[PDB]
Amino acid sequence: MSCPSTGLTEDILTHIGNVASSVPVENFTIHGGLSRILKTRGEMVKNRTVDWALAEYM
Amino acid sequence: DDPEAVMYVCKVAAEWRSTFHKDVVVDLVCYRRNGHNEMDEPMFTQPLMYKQIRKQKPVLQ
Repeated sequence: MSCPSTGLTEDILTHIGNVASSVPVENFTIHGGLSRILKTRGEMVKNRTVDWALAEYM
Repeated sequence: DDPEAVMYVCKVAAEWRSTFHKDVVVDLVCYRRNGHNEMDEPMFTQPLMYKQIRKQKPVLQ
């Protein structure tokens, strides 16, 4: 028995991060405090770094 | 939100327990003015309930 490597190619990770750091429906209004959280998620995603919340999405 | 009925219900329950020696339940329907914790944000999940809450007077007034 053996286990394949669990890594992923980079473009999949970038696509997941970009979707996770935004609101993908039109006409939807969100709280300010939540807007800062999503913006910080994008901050990390563009720098190629993940916090604990982003790893669960990925 | 009407204290003068709360007092009567509590009095009646106290009399029932002495007269019949059974259990009795009193339900106080109210609301939660702040979030679950003092340092908490309740608008993330219940926006319209708390929009309605911050337009309502306290009972003491």
